[PDB]
Amino acid sequence: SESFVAPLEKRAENDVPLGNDVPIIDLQQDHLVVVQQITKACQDFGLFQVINHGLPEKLMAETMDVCKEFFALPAEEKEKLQPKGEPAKFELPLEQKAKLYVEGEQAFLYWKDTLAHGCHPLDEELVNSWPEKPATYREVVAKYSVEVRKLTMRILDYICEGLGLKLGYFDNELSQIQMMLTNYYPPCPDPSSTLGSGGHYDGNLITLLQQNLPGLQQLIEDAKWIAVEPIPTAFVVNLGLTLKVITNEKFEGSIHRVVTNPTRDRVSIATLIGPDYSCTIEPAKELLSQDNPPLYKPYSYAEFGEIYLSDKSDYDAGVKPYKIN
Ligand SMILES: CN1[C@@H]2CC[C@H]1C[C@@H](OC(=O)[C@H](CO)c1ccccc1)C2
Ligand SMILES: O=C(O)CCC(=O)C(=O)O
Ligand SMILES: [Fe+2]
Ligand SMILES: [Sr+2]
Ligand SMILES: [Sr+2]
Repeated sequence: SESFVAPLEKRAENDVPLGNDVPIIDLQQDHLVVVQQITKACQDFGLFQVINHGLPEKLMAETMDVCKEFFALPAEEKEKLQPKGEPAKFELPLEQKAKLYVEGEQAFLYWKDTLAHGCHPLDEELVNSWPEKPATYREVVAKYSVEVRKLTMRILDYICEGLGLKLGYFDNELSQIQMMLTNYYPPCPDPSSTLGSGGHYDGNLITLLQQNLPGLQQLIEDAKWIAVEPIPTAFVVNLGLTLKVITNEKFEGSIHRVVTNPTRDRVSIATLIGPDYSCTIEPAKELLSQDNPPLYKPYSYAEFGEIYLSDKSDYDAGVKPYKIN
């Protein structure tokens, strides 16, 4: 279908090499070693994996199971999450009730269905707006949401120590939105022409990604793409464009994409943590000086969000209007 054909320059080459230099960070090393290894990965790559991360492996497996079970539901059930008979778009206002979403660039569509909902804070109103089926989705994903948030806040405090910010710097308005995106990539008859997910930064602060199958790729120097090895019991940590700005580019944001597969489907679980739409984003004043002048002026997260979700002329189109010095 023409609707899914990516522009020639954005098409993935067939043989992308494994990223052997993707850091795999054991969180059960000594505290300072973990801080140093995370700091180095954040400065150099903006993407790393965490293992022995304290989130139950059984819960990771049960969550991947119920997410796969959701995408196996019949059309009559999935229609209940399609407002006015079609998938929702990633556009503001981005509601926290569960919806199925379509995504692309303005023009082609990504070879992807995404279930998305808010996860924080957990109350009856929010969980009652989640999928009704499968029966155990709400029970399992409520537990998963809380555990992934706990691990994310641990990683943000490692990041604080690495940067020389006070512990809890991000335990406020900067992390108040937790969007869980369950991504379904069905088999594609022509992977040479399509993308599961176009190249992007995550616009938010930090993302934890759970995957068990290949398809995730990262952009490194000289327009080189590498493959991010799936470790089913690990989380991939992607630093967002918001953290790039707050660290005044001391940290890299992760530019990543997902390629399609001709033979098998793939489910990934992305937990996108970041600011409320009411937030003002700027480089952390604590880190600035005459030697480290701010590279961004303060901006509205809502204003950024509208650009980020619409303009894909460049990976950092969202923050281009706010660049200074
Ligand atoms: C693959 N796409 C990318 C990343 C996830 C998915 C959907 C969209 O990202 C979002 O909708 C997030 C939700 O927090 C967002 C929204 C406004 C500002 C900052 C971040 C773009
Ligand atoms: O499916 C994946 O591995 C990546 C998902 C993603 O990048 C996203 O949802 O933002
Ligand atoms: Fe992403
Ligand atoms: Sr429909
Ligand atoms: Sr309901």
